Amino acid sequence: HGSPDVNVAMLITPNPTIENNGGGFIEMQLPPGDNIIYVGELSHQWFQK
Amino acid sequence: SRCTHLENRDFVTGTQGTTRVTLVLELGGCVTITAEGKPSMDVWLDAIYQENPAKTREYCLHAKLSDTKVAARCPTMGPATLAEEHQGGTVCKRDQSDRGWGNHCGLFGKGSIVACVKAACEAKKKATGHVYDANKIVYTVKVEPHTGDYVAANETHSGRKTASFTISSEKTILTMGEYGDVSLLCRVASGVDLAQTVILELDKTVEHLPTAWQVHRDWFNDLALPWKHEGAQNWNNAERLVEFGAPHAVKMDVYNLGDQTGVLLKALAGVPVAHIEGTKYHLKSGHVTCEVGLEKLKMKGLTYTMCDKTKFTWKRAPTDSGHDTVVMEVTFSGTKPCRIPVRAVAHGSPDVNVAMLITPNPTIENNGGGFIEMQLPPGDNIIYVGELSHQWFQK
Amino acid sequence: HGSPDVNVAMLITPNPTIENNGGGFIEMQLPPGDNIIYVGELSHQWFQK
Repeated sequence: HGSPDVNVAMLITPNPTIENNGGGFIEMQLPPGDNIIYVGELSHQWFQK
Repeated sequence: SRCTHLENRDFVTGTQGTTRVTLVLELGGCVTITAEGKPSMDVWLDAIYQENPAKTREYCLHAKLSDTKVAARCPTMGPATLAEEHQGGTVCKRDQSDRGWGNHCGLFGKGSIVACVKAACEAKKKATGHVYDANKIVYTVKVEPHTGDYVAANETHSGRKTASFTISSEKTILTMGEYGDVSLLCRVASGVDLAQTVILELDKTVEHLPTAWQVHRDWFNDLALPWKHEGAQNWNNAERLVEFGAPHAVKMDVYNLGDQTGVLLKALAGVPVAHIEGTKYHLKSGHVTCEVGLEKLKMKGLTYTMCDKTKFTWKRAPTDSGHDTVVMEVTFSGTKPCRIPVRAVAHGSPDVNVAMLITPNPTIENNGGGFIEMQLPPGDNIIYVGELSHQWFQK
Repeated sequence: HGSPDVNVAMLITPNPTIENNGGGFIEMQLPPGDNIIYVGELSHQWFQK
């Protein structure tokens, strides 16, 4: 929250993709505090910890 | 936004992770809640009242006296008596008058005399007290989403919702139109203690007076006026408004102390007013703490394209809100719906956006949008709504 | 009031029942303070003391 330029997401799921019959589940780690998760233009507030 | 209508306004802000917010709402106040990724909300305690509270005593402010009767006996004839001396609803005084041949007695001496009057109360001259039951008192809370539409105080915002709370029903879930659901947990037990409160009512139909007062129970119970229970036929201590003159021969005058309303009103100056609306007895001052759940709220218009930067004009130029924020309203002549490209820069630094928006994701809908409230740093700034600009000196 | 999970009613009337031609009167003891009495979904506020 406040620094829209720095990506702070550490992905556990490798190269997330939407296959013809799968994909979509993502697991990631975020730093403590208020963050906003973006999947393209889709967004979600997230307070970590 | 409703909160912009009053001077008493607070701003509550939830940061990253903040999903719940605890507020202390006060009658006459208003709270603007803002939170990252959530549409902003205006919340306020609107009323505190109880319908048909229990009545304690009724007091009489102006006695209506009638049917004065006097009985007198000569010095050797024994006690004077009247049937009224034993009836309720009469005030009597027994005394002795000087008698002799001049007023037809055989002896010159003291003779028994008794005078009585029927005592009632003038129509609409009562002062009645009412007491609250914490279990029946209702607290009304209103919520209004920030929709980018400005509505004046005499107008009704279509998105405003109302929630009522009693001690036995502390939680409500409200559906804020397309913004999602908001949960409200307000605890009436956290409200005003009413043990020593009495709502005093005179004649609520009098035009140049408040309809009620909030007074202390001990003061009310000590009023030196005739009193009775609602429903009772007669008054206790009616003698408090009646005086008897010294007797002379076979007569004794009865005096009425007049209307005590003026006397009471002097005592009531400086006492807080209350209000009665039909059967509802309202407090005009009070507070309650609520917990607001924001997790189910969603913003509107995030996937619209940006509005054409060339089609904005000012309907209401930027103006000081009185809450250290700037309010304004734009008109858009392009195709709707779309996101409004708003920003502001400090004079001399065109690269840094310094605008902190109160209004969430400003958009021009097919039939709304355009009102924006923001905060700017002190000094000279320039507000931009696309290519539309406006100078603004903050402070 | 505030603890909907704990039953605080101490019944004087044993196994209250509605018979074909009787039942319905109940006498109970409650702890001091604000309580809510429930007879199924029927409820009633009760301040004890």
